[PDB]
Amino acid sequence: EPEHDERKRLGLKTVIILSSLYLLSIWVKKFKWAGIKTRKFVFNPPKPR
Amino acid sequence: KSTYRTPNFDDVLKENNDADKGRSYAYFMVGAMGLLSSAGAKSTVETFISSMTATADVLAMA
Amino acid sequence: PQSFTSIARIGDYILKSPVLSKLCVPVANQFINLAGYKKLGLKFDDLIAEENPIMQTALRRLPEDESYARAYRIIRAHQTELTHHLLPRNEWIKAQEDVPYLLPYILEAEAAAKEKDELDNIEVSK
Amino acid sequence: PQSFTSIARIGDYILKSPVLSKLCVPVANQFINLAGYKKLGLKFDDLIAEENPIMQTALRRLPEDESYARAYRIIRAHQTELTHHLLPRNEWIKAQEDVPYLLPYILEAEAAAKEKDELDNIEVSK
Amino acid sequence: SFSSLYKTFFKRNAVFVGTIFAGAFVFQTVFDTAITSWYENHNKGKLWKDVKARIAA
Amino acid sequence: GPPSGKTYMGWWGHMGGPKQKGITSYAVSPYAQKPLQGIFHNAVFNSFRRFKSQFLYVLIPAGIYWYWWKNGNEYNEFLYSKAGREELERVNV
Amino acid sequence: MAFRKSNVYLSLVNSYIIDSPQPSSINYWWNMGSLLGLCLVIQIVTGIFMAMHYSSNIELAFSSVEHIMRDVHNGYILRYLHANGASFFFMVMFMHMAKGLYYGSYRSPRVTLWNVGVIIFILTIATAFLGYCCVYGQMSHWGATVITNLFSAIPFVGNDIVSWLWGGFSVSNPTIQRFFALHYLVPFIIAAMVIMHLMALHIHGSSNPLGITGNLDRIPMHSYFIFKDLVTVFLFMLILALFVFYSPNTLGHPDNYIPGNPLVTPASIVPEWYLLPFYAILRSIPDKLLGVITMFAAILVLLVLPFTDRSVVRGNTFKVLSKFFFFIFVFNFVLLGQIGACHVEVPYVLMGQIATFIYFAYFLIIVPVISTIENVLFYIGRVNK
Amino acid sequence: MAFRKSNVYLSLVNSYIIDSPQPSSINYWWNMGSLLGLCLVIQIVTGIFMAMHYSSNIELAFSSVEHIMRDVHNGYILRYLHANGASFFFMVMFMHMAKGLYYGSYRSPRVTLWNVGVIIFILTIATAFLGYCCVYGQMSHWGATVITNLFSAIPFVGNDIVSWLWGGFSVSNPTIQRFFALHYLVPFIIAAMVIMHLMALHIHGSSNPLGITGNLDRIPMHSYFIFKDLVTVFLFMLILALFVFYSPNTLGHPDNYIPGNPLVTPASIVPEWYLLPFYAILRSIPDKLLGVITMFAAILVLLVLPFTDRSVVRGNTFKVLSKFFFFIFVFNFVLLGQIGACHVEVPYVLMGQIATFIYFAYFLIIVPVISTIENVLFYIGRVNK
Ligand code: HEM
Ligand code: HEM
Ligand code: HEM
Ligand code: HEM
Ligand SMILES: COc1c(O)c(C)c(C/C=C(/C)CC/C=C(\C)CC/C=C(\C)CC/C=C(\C)CC/C=C(\C)CCC=C(C)C)c(O)c1OC
Ligand SMILES: COc1c(O)c(C)c(C/C=C(\C)CC/C=C(\C)CC/C=C(\C)CC/C=C(\C)CC/C=C(\C)CCC=C(C)C)c(O)c1OC
Repeated sequence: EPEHDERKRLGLKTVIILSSLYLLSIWVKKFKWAGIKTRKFVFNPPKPR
Repeated sequence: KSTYRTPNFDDVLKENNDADKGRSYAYFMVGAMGLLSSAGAKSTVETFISSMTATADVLAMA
Repeated sequence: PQSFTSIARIGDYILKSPVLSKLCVPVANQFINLAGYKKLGLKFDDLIAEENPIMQTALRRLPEDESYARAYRIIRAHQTELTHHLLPRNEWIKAQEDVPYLLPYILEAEAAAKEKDELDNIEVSK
Repeated sequence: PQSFTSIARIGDYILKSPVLSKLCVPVANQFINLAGYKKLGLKFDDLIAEENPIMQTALRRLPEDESYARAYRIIRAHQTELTHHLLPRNEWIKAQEDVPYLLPYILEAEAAAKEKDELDNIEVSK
Repeated sequence: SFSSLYKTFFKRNAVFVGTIFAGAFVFQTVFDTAITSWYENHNKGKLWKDVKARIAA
Repeated sequence: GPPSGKTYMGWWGHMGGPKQKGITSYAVSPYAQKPLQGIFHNAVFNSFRRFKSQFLYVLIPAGIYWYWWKNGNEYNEFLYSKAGREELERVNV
Repeated sequence: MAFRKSNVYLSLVNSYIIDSPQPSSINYWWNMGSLLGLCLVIQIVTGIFMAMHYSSNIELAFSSVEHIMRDVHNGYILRYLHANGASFFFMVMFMHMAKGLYYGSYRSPRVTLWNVGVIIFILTIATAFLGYCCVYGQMSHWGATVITNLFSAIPFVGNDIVSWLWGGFSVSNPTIQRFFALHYLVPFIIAAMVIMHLMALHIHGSSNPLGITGNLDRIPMHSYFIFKDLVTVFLFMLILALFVFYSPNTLGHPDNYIPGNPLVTPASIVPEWYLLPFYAILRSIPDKLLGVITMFAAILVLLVLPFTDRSVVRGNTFKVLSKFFFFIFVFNFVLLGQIGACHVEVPYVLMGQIATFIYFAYFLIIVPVISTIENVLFYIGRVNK
Repeated sequence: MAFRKSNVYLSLVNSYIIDSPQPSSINYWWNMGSLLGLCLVIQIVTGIFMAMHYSSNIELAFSSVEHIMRDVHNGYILRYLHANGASFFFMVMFMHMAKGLYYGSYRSPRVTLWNVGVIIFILTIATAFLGYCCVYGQMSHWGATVITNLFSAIPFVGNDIVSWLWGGFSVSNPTIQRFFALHYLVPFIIAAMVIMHLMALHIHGSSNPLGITGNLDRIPMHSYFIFKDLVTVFLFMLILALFVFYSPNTLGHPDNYIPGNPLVTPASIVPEWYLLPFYAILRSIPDKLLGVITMFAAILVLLVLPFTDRSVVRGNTFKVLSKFFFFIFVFNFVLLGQIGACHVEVPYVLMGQIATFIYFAYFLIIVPVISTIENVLFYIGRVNK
């Protein structure tokens, strides 16, 4: 495994960048879904026709 | 219940609703996404393109 | 894809038997409570799959007041599940409210379709 | 793509010059005879491409009796070409019948479109 | 002000996208040196440059 | 193009559900809301509610198959040792 | 009209990605389809760039993979991405097919969509097997002479088939060179059946975890499920990167780093881990002809599901007997896989023959009987008489 | 409704090859499109079966083609079918593009359909070039040297692009294995762009030889043009079989039976015959950068056609001058190919420079000027002013 030293260094940049992208994606998803998540329905039965 | 009576949204609303402050906050979180994604796309296209350059054994016979 | 005529035929034999009713009905009541569709504000008749001609006929003949109410219970259940919560306990459907409102329309439509199949395969004697 | 307004502007200037009308027209009559569309039962106005918005209004406003005749000449030419033959010499379109019947409906539709464009780019002399 | 901050960076998308790219150029350069520097110090006394010094002194 | 067969979904404006009357809905813009609201409360109390109602359907089948695997693995270790060489003869042949 | 709806090409994008009406209550299990389309793109792009440095000759195949790892720039990344990516492909696919089983996505209006997926599953197994032979390690060589030799059990012209498949008298140079040509082709057939997969889904749309109609509340796909799918894309990419840079050989077999030798046989011969459950099914039958029929049937019994289900409710959400037995079948599948990695000894032979029976009894006995029982309980529990 | 109209998959077949409304006046020139579909199928199937016996190493590439001819059963049939089939591919495509140029099929309603065809033309040229290099004869090695060395004329980044393309310092082993992998992939991109070709044709339908609307008289595709396409399908294989069994090397170059040698120049270097017209345009400009740019212009000027045609009638059926100058362009194209296979001599240098000017002046000068003159002649020849 002659690439062992360089492979482990490159894995440190991947995980840090990908962990911060995953967390930033949860916030963006929750911001776009706020209107649907907090939505209220009421029902007034219509009078007979 | 009249349809003119809106339900209670108090426990999900911001208590200070500023347009400029509340927009700069949201755009700064999508800019951070677009900054890191643009950085990760550069490292992806460079990885594939560079594999098409001269290999180690070929470079030894220069 | 078992017909409701078959379910009713088996179910009635249990209810008219005094021995079987005392041993099977208590189990069915606990089965329904554990299913937990009432905690989403739904009756069982709202859960029946509707993408067949028999159930499209029955839903057409349902009165307007019942049809409007059913559409509200279904919309409310989709939004409650969206949030990964349950309804408040006072909004749950009671046992006395979980009645088979659509069943008579389903059985009437099923009896008509069976008689049509028995007349298309008719054979005249003598 | 060259507008009929521009075509007529050049053509009318030629037809009013005594010298220019003497050499251009005789070579234009031979050009039309060699084109050979009259031997299929067609007039020139039936060959204009019709998939533009300008020519769709002209065909809409064409009188009903003239529109029925045009449909017969077009269907007749497709059947004649399908057989790789020509029409009998007595069925050929003659020179006095090759008239521009659709031309006035095109020049009027084009003038209306030109005025609209000039009015969306109007500039008040303030 | 938050109003002048919006009018300068977030109003036009030509400035929002251009700022993101300019911040990606800087992040790329600095992030590489920081990771290499930390990685090479966690492994002191084991790299070839350290070993090369022990056979020269 | 020709039309196709009848389906069970439509499009916006003719989706094909029942006729709706008497239902009102309200919603607020996300720019005036607080995302992440209540995450700490939900991360403990909602998670315990969901876990308690489903863990028996998953763990009882899991524990049945895990006991079977360990018992059958321990028996194999007994047959291929010196202590259980006599039984290995009868069971095998 | 908007240009995204009048254009011939943009209309297809709009109708499938932007404006597609989706049920509002679909949970995170509905994100596996978009992940499976990212896995297919990852495999194809990495495979093509590796194919510029590969030689399929039987005396050059093993050494060309080392030339990729050692001499090609970023070559080990491409190889570890491609090798681990195929293992993550089958993880997502296995749980993509388990969502449809739990929620009853195979029922009447979507029977054709279910059947096309079974075809895609068959083609993916063949593609992975063909690429594993292209390394020509000890497991690669010896795994091919126990799979291709299965077809020798056909009563008539069974031996002529294996000769035509081998190109000779055993696994040799003709076999390895033709297996690479097929490993290049089948992925493009898979891409064509995915489009047919999406075409059959667009008729009635997707289902929902409640099992009822979703025509009363819909939201467009764009800006709601585009951003919800980005959450699992970044999470899928993080876990794979952990397996590529920090543990690139955990899911492999160390015997495939030995060059293939037809004269020495390894102690234990097994396929990759995602083919172990079907391998254990094949070994259970003590006959060669019936064993290969039984192993192939194990993929074809998924097609009887729309007809053996007798419930008037679609899904398992509100059923307690069906929920319990669904996880008996799931943990039976794991036990089948573990038996396939074991030796042929005293207790493991009987265990495999019982777990094989439970596999087939679930589709043909348990589901029909349980579905009928729950139909009756739902009736007598509310109809007072 | 009928099952052929209600099914999800059959309805795409019915709408394209069964119930499609076609004009009743289209002649046999409208048969080249279906022939190009058969050519693409022939090339893919013969290439895949040949790829099971081929090695892309630069030391084994030439000998693997000789192995196919001699040792593989019916292997010479596959090779001569693939080599001659590619020559017939460009024959039909040249006539397919000249049909639409004569009948004005590029005009307003169908500009998108015309633009997709130009993309297919570019990809097919690249695919044929890449496969010629895979034989590794004396004309394929030295042809690849001149073609790939023209990218070095790009400013600043030119020299780096050549090294990235070569994979080294000259045309070597990395280049040959690079080109076989791309030769396998690009035909699948063509097949996907052919479907986009048919999608853009379906919006407005085909045109007719008369150049007028065809909405007044239509006949279905099935049983009328299915059997008319079968007439030219049988004639197509008859002429191909003549060249495959009785004259398989008439369209080739004898110098490609000499194995590639980087140390001996093969005297005159020329590409295959269908690329010769574009080779002469490149050599007519005494400047590498300008001469290279002009070579791709000759394919990109075809996009200017829908805007330099100032005629109110679609097609050349009833146009006297346009019919004459159309055949001047056609035979100008043939003379350009002859110059491309000639030496750099005293008369031939100026002959190719003038013929290059006529090629470009046709789109930009001749067509606009002629089409305006005929518009007036049609007018003043019947109006009484
Ligand atoms: C590469 C392989 C596959 C791809 C790319 C793919 C893609 C998709 C996508 C995008 C969806 C819609 C979104 C979703 O439900 O997640 C879907 C749904 C579905 N797929 Fe697949 N799929 C694949 C394989 C399979 C297989 C193997 C099966 C079954 C054996 C299957 C059966 C289904 C079913 C039943 C649905 C509808 C489920 C529902 O909406 O309730 N698919 N698929
Ligand atoms: C669904 C798509 C694909 C799957 C599931 C797949 C699967 C595999 C697997 C399992 C291996 C074995 C690797 C190992 O065990 O180390 C492999 C090897 C290989 N595959 Fe693929 N493959 C796919 C697509 C492709 C394509 C399209 C190509 C080429 C165009 C390709 C080229 C290769 C090559 C060259 C190898 C050589 C061995 C290696 O590099 O490890 N693959 N493939
Ligand atoms: C593999 C390559 C191609 C295939 C399979 C293909 C296929 C077809 C087919 C089947 C048709 C309808 C039948 C016919 O008109 O004969 C057609 C029409 C057409 N094609 Fe192609 N084509 C190809 C390449 C091209 C190229 C290179 C061009 C132009 C540069 C082009 C331009 C056109 C045009 C303009 C039409 C419509 C002509 C009309 O209907 O009047 N195609 N194509
Ligand atoms: C539109 C599709 C294709 C075209 C136009 C094309 C064209 C060519 C040409 C002109 C040659 C040179 C042959 C000679 O001069 O003797 C060639 C060679 C070759 N091609 Fe293709 N090709 C196509 C598709 C394919 C495909 C899909 C494959 C493999 C999957 C393939 C595999 C080969 C091989 C192995 C050779 C080796 C040389 C020989 O056998 O003659 N081709 N190709
Ligand atoms: C007359 O009406 C028609 C018309 O009918 C058609 C077809 C077309 C053509 C249209 C097309 C879109 C072309 C269709 C073709 C493609 C897009 C590409 C074709 C693709 C292939 C041939 C790939 C198939 C390859 C294989 C099956 C590989 C062969 C290898 C095998 C079998 C290996 C052997 C197996 C084992 C296990 C050893 C027309 O243009 C047309 O006019 C309107
Ligand atoms: C609508 O709901 C969906 C959905 O249905 C699906 C499937 C997915 C997931 C996947 C897709 C949409 C894509 C489906 C995948 C395919 C059809 C596979 C097709 C294959 C490719 C796109 C890859 C092709 C790549 C190449 C040809 C590149 C090869 C490299 C080259 C040419 C470089 C070499 C260059 C030189 C110069 C030598 C979703 O994300 C999604 O939500 C939006």
